[PDB]
Amino acid sequence: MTEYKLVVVGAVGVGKSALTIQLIQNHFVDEYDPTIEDSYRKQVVIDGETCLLDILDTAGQEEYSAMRDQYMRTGEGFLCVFAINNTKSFEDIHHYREQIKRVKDSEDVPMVLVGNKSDLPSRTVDTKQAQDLARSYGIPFIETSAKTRQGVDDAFYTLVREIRKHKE
Ligand SMILES: CNCc1cnn(-c2ccccc2)c1
Repeated sequence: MTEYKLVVVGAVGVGKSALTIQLIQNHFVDEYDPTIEDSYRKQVVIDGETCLLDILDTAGQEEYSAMRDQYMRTGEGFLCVFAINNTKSFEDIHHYREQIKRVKDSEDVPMVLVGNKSDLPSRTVDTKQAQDLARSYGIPFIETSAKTRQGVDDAFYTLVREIRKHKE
């Protein structure tokens, strides 16, 4: 069984670990607990194919820039999670995109664009802009909602699907 080494990168205000816990024990945590180092492995059946999902959560602060670069090489799938309530994370995606290519040296790399906090009425990021931007990058965009649990499971499925596509 192949282990999929994925890294959940994001800024402060998106709630990265919130999605992970939903996949593990299906619990939506409201509190913001700053993670330092944790890896969650689980056996997920992707379209009938059981795969080992190794997802590591990162820090929202750019304090460990060197540490970020370290596992930026090992990370196969990059989760571009931004928040529609935080326009800053939207612009940060451009920075991460370039940084990823800077350590991968490839015009094509398994990546996914997902927007979280889509349950908040305070929308600062336009859905069209997010969709159009996704087309500009050429990656699938999944609307994720941690509160109503929408675009969560399907996001993981599409993720692995793209990885398999790029692979073979
Ligand atoms: C960096 N120390 C070894 C190690 C363990 N795990 N991963 C890892 C897991 C998922 C995605 C990317 C990397 C790296």
